[PDB]
Amino acid sequence: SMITAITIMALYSIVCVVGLFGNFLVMYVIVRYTKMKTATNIYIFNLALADALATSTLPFQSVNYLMGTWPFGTILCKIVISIDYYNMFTSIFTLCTMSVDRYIAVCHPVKALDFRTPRNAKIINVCNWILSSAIGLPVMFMATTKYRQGSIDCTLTFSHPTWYWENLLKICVFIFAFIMPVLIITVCYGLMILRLKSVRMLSGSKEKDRNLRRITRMVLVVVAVFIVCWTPIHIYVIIKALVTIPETTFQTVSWHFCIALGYTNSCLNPVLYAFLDENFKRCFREF
Amino acid sequence: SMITAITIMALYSIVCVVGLFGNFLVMYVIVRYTKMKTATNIYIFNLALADALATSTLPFQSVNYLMGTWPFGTILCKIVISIDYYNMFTSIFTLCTMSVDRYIAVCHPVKALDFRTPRNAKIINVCNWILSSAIGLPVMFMATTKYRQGSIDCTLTFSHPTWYWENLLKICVFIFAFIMPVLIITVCYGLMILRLKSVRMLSGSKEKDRNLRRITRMVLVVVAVFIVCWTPIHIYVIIKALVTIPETTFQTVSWHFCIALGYTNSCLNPVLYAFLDENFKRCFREF
Amino acid sequence: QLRQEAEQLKNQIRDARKACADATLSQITNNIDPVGRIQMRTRRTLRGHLAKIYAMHWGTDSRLLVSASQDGKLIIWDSYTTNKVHAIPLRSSWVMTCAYAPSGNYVACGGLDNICSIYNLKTREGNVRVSRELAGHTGYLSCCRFLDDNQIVTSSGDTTCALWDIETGQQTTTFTGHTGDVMSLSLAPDTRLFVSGACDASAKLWDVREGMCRQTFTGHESDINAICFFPNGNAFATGSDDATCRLFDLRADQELMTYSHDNIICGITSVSFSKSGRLLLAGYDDFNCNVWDALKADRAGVLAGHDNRVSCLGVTDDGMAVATGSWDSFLKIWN
Amino acid sequence: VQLVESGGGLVQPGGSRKLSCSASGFAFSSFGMHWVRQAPEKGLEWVAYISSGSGTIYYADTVKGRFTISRDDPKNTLFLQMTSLRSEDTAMYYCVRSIYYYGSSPFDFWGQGTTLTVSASADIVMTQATSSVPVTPGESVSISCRSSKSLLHSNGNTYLYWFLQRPGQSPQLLIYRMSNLASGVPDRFSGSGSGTAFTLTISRLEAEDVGVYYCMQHLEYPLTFGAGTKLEL
Amino acid sequence: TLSAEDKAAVERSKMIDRNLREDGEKAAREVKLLLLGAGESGKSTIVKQMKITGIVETHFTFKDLHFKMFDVGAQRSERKKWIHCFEGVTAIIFCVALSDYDLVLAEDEEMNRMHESMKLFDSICNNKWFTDTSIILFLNKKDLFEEKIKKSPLTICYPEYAGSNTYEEAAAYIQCQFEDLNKRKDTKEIYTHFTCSTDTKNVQFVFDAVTDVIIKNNLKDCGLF
Amino acid sequence: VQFVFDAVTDVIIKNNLKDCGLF
Amino acid sequence: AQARKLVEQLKMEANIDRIKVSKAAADLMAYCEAHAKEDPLLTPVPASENPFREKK
Ligand SMILES: CC(C)CCC[C@@H](C)[C@H]1CC[C@H]2[C@@H]3CC=C4C[C@@H](O)CC[C@]4(C)[C@H]3CC[C@]12C
Ligand SMILES: CC(C)CCC[C@@H](C)[C@H]1CC[C@H]2[C@@H]3CC=C4C[C@@H](O)CC[C@]4(C)[C@H]3CC[C@]12C
Ligand SMILES: CC(C)CCC[C@@H](C)[C@H]1CC[C@H]2[C@@H]3CC=C4C[C@@H](O)CC[C@]4(C)[C@H]3CC[C@]12C
Ligand SMILES: CC(C)CCC[C@@H](C)[C@H]1CC[C@H]2[C@@H]3CC=C4C[C@@H](O)CC[C@]4(C)[C@H]3CC[C@]12C
Ligand SMILES: CC(C)CCC[C@@H](C)[C@H]1CC[C@H]2[C@@H]3CC=C4C[C@@H](O)CC[C@]4(C)[C@H]3CC[C@]12C
Ligand SMILES: CC(C)CCC[C@@H](C)[C@H]1CC[C@H]2[C@@H]3CC=C4C[C@@H](O)CC[C@]4(C)[C@H]3CC[C@]12C
Ligand SMILES: CC(C)CCC[C@@H](C)[C@H]1CC[C@H]2[C@@H]3CC=C4C[C@@H](O)CC[C@]4(C)[C@H]3CC[C@]12C
Ligand SMILES: CC(C)CCC[C@@H](C)[C@H]1CC[C@H]2[C@@H]3CC=C4C[C@@H](O)CC[C@]4(C)[C@H]3CC[C@]12C
Ligand SMILES: CC(C)CCC[C@@H](C)[C@H]1CC[C@H]2[C@@H]3CC=C4C[C@@H](O)CC[C@]4(C)[C@H]3CC[C@]12C
Ligand SMILES: CC(C)CCC[C@@H](C)[C@H]1CC[C@H]2[C@@H]3CC=C4C[C@@H](O)CC[C@]4(C)[C@H]3CC[C@]12C
Ligand SMILES: O=c1[nH]c2cc(Cl)c(Cl)cc2n1C1CCN(Cc2ccc(Cl)cc2)CC1
Ligand SMILES: O=c1[nH]c2cc(Cl)c(Cl)cc2n1C1CCN(Cc2ccc(Cl)cc2)CC1
Repeated sequence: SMITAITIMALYSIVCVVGLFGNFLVMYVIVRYTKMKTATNIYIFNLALADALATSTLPFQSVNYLMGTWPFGTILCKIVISIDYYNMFTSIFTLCTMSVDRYIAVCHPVKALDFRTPRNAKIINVCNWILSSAIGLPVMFMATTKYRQGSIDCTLTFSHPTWYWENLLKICVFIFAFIMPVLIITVCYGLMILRLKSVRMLSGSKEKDRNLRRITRMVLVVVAVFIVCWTPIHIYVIIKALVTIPETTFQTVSWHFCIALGYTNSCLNPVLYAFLDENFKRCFREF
Repeated sequence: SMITAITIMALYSIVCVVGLFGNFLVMYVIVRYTKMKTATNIYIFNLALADALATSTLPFQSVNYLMGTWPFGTILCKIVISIDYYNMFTSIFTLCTMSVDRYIAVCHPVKALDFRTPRNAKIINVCNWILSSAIGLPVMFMATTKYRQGSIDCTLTFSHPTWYWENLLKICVFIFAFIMPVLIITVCYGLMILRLKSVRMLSGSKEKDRNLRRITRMVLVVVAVFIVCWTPIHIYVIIKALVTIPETTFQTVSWHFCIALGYTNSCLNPVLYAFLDENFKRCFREF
Repeated sequence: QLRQEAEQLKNQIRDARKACADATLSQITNNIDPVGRIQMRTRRTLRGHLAKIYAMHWGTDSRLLVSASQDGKLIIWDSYTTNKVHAIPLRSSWVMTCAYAPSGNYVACGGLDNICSIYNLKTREGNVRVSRELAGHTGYLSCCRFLDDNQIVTSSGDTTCALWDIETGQQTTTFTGHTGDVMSLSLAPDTRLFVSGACDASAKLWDVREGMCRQTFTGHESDINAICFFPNGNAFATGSDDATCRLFDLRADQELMTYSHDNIICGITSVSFSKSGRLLLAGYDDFNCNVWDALKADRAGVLAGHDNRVSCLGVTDDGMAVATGSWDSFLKIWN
Repeated sequence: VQLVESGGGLVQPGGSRKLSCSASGFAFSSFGMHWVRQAPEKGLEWVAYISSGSGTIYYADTVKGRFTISRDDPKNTLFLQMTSLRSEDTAMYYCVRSIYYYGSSPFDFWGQGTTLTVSASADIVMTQATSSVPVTPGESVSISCRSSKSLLHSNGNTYLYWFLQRPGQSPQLLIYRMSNLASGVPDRFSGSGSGTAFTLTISRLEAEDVGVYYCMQHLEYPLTFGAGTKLEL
Repeated sequence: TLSAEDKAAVERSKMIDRNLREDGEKAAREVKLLLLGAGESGKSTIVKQMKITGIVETHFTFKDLHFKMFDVGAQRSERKKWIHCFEGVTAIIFCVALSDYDLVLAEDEEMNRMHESMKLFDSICNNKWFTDTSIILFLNKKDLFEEKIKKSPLTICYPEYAGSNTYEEAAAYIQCQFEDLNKRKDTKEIYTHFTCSTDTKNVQFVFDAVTDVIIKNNLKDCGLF
Repeated sequence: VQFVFDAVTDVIIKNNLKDCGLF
Repeated sequence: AQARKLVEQLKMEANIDRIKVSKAAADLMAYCEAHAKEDPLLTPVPASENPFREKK
């Protein structure tokens, strides 16, 4: 009982600390030194901002789990749920946009000359935040606080019929956050790896082949982290929706662990995208 | 040359006349006699309205092809293109909503009691029209007229880069008009057929078996008409966008035949849905 | 012996009825000119019942009317402005009759629950609550009419009728003798006597004060569903399930006239009279309300427009309008 | 049926005060509520109205904005919010229940009144021509009222109500719509007359009828009262 | 045009309209079941199992579905006049007892109560008001029927039955005769369930039959039937 | 000019990968 | 008991001073002719006098 609560609290605390530290460190490196002079750095900045705002709502979940109720109020409940659902889609669509950017940079160079500019990257990022606002605003409306068994609960209330709109929201979030992003990232990076294999520069030398292995390994690490992190929470939500399961301590541990993995991807993406990047590595070596 | 033009004009004229006659006849039968007292009548009326507007935008396309230019003006170009895309998605989403309605009616009767009401049908229909407006407004803004080879062309205009937004719009129209509706209709009607086979009432005597046969035949006719109508125009647009194939007379004939086959579903939805329904059949029998 | 005596006495009564009649009413009333085609247009359409209406009753102020529906509602209507004045939720949904008091203070209702509910409308609290429940009928109540604010006659499906005191709560006078289910009752203007028809194809005229059967009228072939006094009070028309209507005179004590046509084989749900009494209005199961000329047995008009079986019909006291209730949940006012 | 008001006492000018009126023994949710004010040595004056279900709200033009009227049906309490009070608001406030349908008797029941003392379309003008009439018990008494606009509406109803306020007691309704007597009023009172000229006749004058008589129009908002004819012995 | 009192009356009428629409929707969700049978069938026992003068109304909620059951057994009046009220009913639950055939009413002309139940079921099934209304048939006192068919043969009541003494064969024969009493098989399903002393098994069968009726009504509403 | 175009394409691919930072 | 009561009631019904049906017919026709003018159903009423009117 107590051991489980301490374990869950420690897990959420470690995930929140690592995520906030990584996000603010990446944003500080981008703003103070890089000055956002390149489109890729703009995408990394938007990704870090989205991950920071998504990770910021996690101590509210910690307080909700510890106290068993929501004492903050209805307005802050709306704000926190809206920021969570907003920045999850913002982070995922920023990942998809960076995948499309790398695909265009590799496979279609002449089109990448027009495509890869600061102005176009700013336009596509503004479109990404607006498309995230599309899902964010009605969630901000629907979210309220309900009095259940003497406890305030911070949750989404759906208009009648509740089951139809609730499961429609679950299906839409599942499809647009899992089915389309995994397919876009997988197809774009697969065709990217095939084109890189087609390139003559990368082949024909031992060190250059080792560099090609490094790039392929980095791509597979990114895709594997994305799939392995987002897959269990989505499958678990689908199973919980379809099949009612009896309340067990193992169920609570599995639920919180899957949520922790989902936020863990938003914590570990700045490490992969920023620190392993060559330009930021040169910035750390120079400074 | 002349024979091809006469064939194309006759094709568009026949499709438009039969579609308008069927849609306005269904409108007169619903409004005059039935007066929209049930949810199914509301859905059939919304299909009639969307198909009527989609077929009404067709003679302007015929005049555009026959003259070889656009003399109507920029504002009417915007209005007609926006109404065309808007009512295309409205009709397709209304077909999907009727498939979901029949699925909930057969498989989940207790929740069909709550779900199948006139108020809920009005709410879901208004949501469908708003989701169609979500693409109706930007297409309205984009549509301009371009002076090409001495001829005015009524066409969409895309911000730089043109290729990215143009192919993104083609991919989104292809996915949301083909991939998701075929999945929704096929899964819902397949589960519906399985549940109807499970029903003890439909099985047993030869007459009730024949009635179940008739119902399954109706379902297969609906699914087959939807697939056969909307599949070739989508595949042909994908092939035309991906692969530049040389201009021939056969390309023009195939392009206009695929457009007419796409509008054939909007033309044939009155005969398929309203007339075949027993309640309307009784209404025609009495009055 | 007793049965043979009853046969002899009824044969003597039939012989007296035969000898008493000399001239046919149609032959005497053939001289008067016909009224002609009477067309009545709908003025108001009342909505919101959402269930099968069974009974309506006009008030004496000629403006308010009560209506009884199967959803458990009595709705009291303002007929001029179409607004709803009262909506009384009922304890038992199954209801077959409702009466509006002449003063307007009370509303009665009844049905398959064997209980007659009296509702006060002029309470100081402002919510229409149950004032008095009559209880003691072994059959379903079929009709109730307010003779006075304290006394009410009800007919029941145990072949019995009763005169009840509302303030006491006990039944005062019990009327017994019918062998079939008494389906309706009508009050004369003086209110001294009332005739009621039953499912033995007979109607009986009962004096309230005496407590005994004053008269008995036979001649129908099927169950009598409706009965209504004339404005003078010396005659009353009956409607039955044998697709015929009849007019019976109290003093003559015989069948005056029969209203029937060959095409209509369906029953007569309700009958009523105009202020003059020249026109007899009757709703049938053919989705229509036929207006017959009472003195010549000819059809004067047809009221079509209800989409289900017309169940009840009422003419207001001044006679300006006629309100019909049908099973399509629409109350229609014809002027 | 009972209405009692709370929230009285002395108020400083420019302050704020929230009155609450609690109802007992009737269906509060079905009655519309009226706030009426009375000056210490002057006649009555109408303040505000809220319908049942809070669908429409009406105010007098002098009290527009400063005064807010609300109601809570599960607790059966009428709330009046007063902000930026002025020196003319030193009045006794009454709550009135009123129901509106064919045959209803609105303005039938009056509250008890909470005192508040502060220390530093064309408006139909109802005209009480007289101010005091000395009467003897037994004679028939005539009271005249006049209007600035014809109160005879096209439906046939004349919206004139007759009220009696006894000295030291709450006012009671006497006559609604110039012909019908209120429930609980003896047949000593009768109303008659026509457009612009109305008459209240008290035949067989009896004790406890001494008071102040008010004629009220109810044709259109804002409601305007009469001056008030007082009788004495 | 309208005066203030007239506008307040219109507002009152609109509030009454809102209340009537809400009550109409709440009544529309409710499933109505009409209960019929003889007095000796065991209506009170099965009503007490399902729970745990005039109309007896039983309210129960199974699987978030509201059931109102109307027992009309108290009335002695002629059924023809008040039977039309129950036209809008989802199903008729008709209960009879299998052990009724040995029991004989105290009359000068010895008559079988089972044939009286057959006449009652034939009268209800062939009624013009009930053409598309399903009948849930309940056969009661199965253990006493088994003991009786062990002790006394079924040949004595009517010579037509020539089957060998078997509980299953006699029960199947009574069931198929009751199904043969139906004259419109295509438009009227008859659900026959042997009553047992289990609360779950009966209510679940009633729920399944009501679910089939709601499926039929939804298919007729969509327009396939 | 095909060899020159291929070499320029390879240089642009290398520059895009360096700008992204995969090298 | 019941049969004797039925016979007594039938005898009571028989002993009634039945008047001639022609007099009742004359009274009925006189009542109808006298009240024929008053009836709004029998004789049409102008719309201004009519309380039920068309509403725009
Ligand atoms: C849609 C509503 C709810 C939120 C909108 C957030 C918008 C206003 C904010 C959030 C993130 C911001 C972007 C963050 C980073 C950059 C890179 C900088 O070099 C140009 C501005 C730009 C591109 C910002 C534009 C404005 C921006 C998109
Ligand atoms: C823009 C593309 C990539 C993704 C679009 C998906 C999102 C933005 C859309 C599609 C379906 C929409 C949902 C449809 C139905 C409802 C129920 C309603 O009561 C609240 C809004 C809500 C919950 C919508 C939220 C936003 C939504 C989920
Ligand atoms: C989201 C877009 C694609 C529309 C999809 C509509 C259909 C496929 C979805 C939306 C709402 C869903 C229903 C929501 C809730 C339940 C309760 C569950 O215990 C049984 C399935 C059931 C009844 C679902 C069946 C499928 C369903 C009707
Ligand atoms: C399944 C639906 C919902 C989403 C599918 C998204 C992905 C898998 C689709 C959409 C756009 C498609 C691309 C369209 C055009 C090309 C150019 C061609 O020379 C290589 C394949 C390629 C690159 C396609 C690969 C698959 C693709 C990337
Ligand atoms: C593919 C890898 C990376 C991820 C696999 C995720 C899925 C398949 C796993 C991870 C968590 C698992 C769930 C953990 C807990 C429970 C509760 C138990 O009472 C039913 C099974 C259920 C619901 C499991 C189903 C399978 C599951 C959802
Ligand atoms: C120019 C047009 C296409 C723009 C869109 C018009 C929209 C707003 C119109 C077109 C179809 C209309 C619906 C058609 C049918 C009904 C059923 C009726 O009982 C209630 C109104 C309702 C639900 C309408 C609501 C408004 C509606 C959705
Ligand atoms: C759940 C389903 C209905 C969601 C469908 C969302 C569709 C209709 C929305 C979401 C993304 C939108 C696209 C986003 C951006 C642009 C660029 C703009 O210059 C042209 C319109 C266009 C191409 C939009 C067209 C409409 C669009 C495709
Ligand atoms: C960002 C998410 C939401 C949508 C991503 C859509 C991507 C997968 C689509 C939209 C625009 C498409 C590009 C548009 C144009 C061309 C030119 C063509 O000759 C080769 C394929 C290519 C290069 C497409 C590749 C796939 C593409 C990049
Ligand atoms: C956009 C498209 C692809 C969405 C399609 C959603 C379909 C595949 C899903 C969503 C809801 C699901 C249904 C939800 C509930 C049940 C009840 C269960 O006892 C059997 C499976 C069944 C019947 C599911 C079948 C598959 C299902 C219909
Ligand atoms: C399976 C049925 C229902 C639909 C089949 C649709 C597809 C496969 C068919 C229908 C129209 C056909 C196209 C018709 C015309 C041309 C132009 C020609 O120069 C190249 C082949 C091409 C491009 C065909 C390719 C195949 C095609 C796209
Ligand atoms: O459900 C609840 N109740 C919550 C209550 C609070 Cl107080 C907060 Cl702060 C968050 C809550 N949440 C969700 C909100 C959305 N996130 C992201 C997410 C979305 C969909 C899927 Cl499939 C997986 C992850 C998870 C937690
Ligand atoms: O292309 C053009 N030029 C057009 C020119 C004019 Cl003047 C008009 Cl009015 C319409 C035009 N159109 C399209 C617009 C969209 N419709 C619907 C549609 C979309 C995609 C697919 Cl796959 C199938 C059908 C087809 C015609």
